[PDB]
Amino acid sequence: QLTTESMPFNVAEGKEVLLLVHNLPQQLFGYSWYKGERVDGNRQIVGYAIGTQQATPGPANSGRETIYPNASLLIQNVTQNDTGFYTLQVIKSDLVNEEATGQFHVYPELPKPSISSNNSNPVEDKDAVAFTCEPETQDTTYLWWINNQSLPVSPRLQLSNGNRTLTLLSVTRNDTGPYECEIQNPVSANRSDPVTLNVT
Ligand SMILES: *[C@@H]1O[C@H](CO)[C@@H](O)[C@H](O)[C@H]1NC(C)=O
Ligand SMILES: *[C@@H]1O[C@H](CO)[C@@H](O)[C@H](O)[C@H]1NC(C)=O
Ligand SMILES: *[C@@H]1O[C@H](CO)[C@@H](O)[C@H](O)[C@H]1NC(C)=O
Ligand SMILES: *[C@@H]1O[C@H](CO)[C@@H](O)[C@H](O)[C@H]1NC(C)=O
Ligand SMILES: *[C@@H]1O[C@H](CO)[C@@H](O)[C@H](O)[C@H]1NC(C)=O
Ligand SMILES: *[C@@H]1O[C@H](CO)[C@@H](O)[C@H](O)[C@H]1NC(C)=O
Ligand SMILES: *[C@@H]1O[C@H](CO)[C@@H](O)[C@H](O)[C@H]1NC(C)=O
Repeated sequence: QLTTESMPFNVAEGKEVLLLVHNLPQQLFGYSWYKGERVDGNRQIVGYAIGTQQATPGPANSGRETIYPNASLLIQNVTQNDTGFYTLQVIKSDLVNEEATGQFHVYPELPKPSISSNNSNPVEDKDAVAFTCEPETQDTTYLWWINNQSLPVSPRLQLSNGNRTLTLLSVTRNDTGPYECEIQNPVSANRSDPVTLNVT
């Protein structure tokens, strides 16, 4: 049961991903890595022939891919477009083909976000000011930080636009504190400048 493992599963842009191979048969004739779930000649990335110990790039090669004698495929200077499935073809000594599949995801290196307010001078007795992390990004998870702690879940803490927008239904002067926003993707995360609440 040939299997493939992508180490790491998630990779930031510009780094490299190494695909490992397990349960490799004892008798082998050659390997081949193809872009996509289907073994097709046009999608061949690289091939290796144990008999002649020759490694030859395929039509889909871009110079960033190298094949090791242990069937491991190394891709350097990865990019977002590389996110997809990869299939390994193993040719046994008897030339009967055995296939396997693997995948990995590429994610951007997010920047520190920013916060904007729809009201800059909250009314002390009550107000419905709204906060939002403006630099919207895909497949990102938003976290709101208040007073150096996670937001206390309460109905007064409304959320919108998924939860990229945080609205305090009823503000109070006791709510004064540092307001900070974080974005985290499967690979990286850091926070924004803490905004303050104005009252007197
Ligand atoms: C395969 O060979 C490369 C280069 O020596 C190495 O980095 C990698 O860990 C090896 N993988 C396995 C499963 O042996
Ligand atoms: C990585 O890819 C980018 C875009 O082609 C290029 O500008 C950069 O020089 C490459 N870096 C390396 C070490 O190959
Ligand atoms: C930290 O923020 C800076 C600038 O916004 C950005 O270059 C970097 O990708 C971020 N690093 C992490 C681990 O989130
Ligand atoms: C703007 O701030 C005021 C403060 O009371 C609030 O009533 C209103 O709902 C907010 N509108 C938006 C789009 O955030
Ligand atoms: C408080 O702020 C610091 C950064 O200034 C941060 O490292 C720390 O995790 C925060 N503490 C809590 C409980 O969130
Ligand atoms: C924000 O939206 C995401 C959607 O997956 C959810 O997982 C998360 O629990 C939400 N956070 C809050 C405080 O509602
Ligand atoms: C505000 O915080 C102070 C802390 O001593 C507390 O005594 C007071 O009851 C709070 N007022 C309201 C309206 O929550």
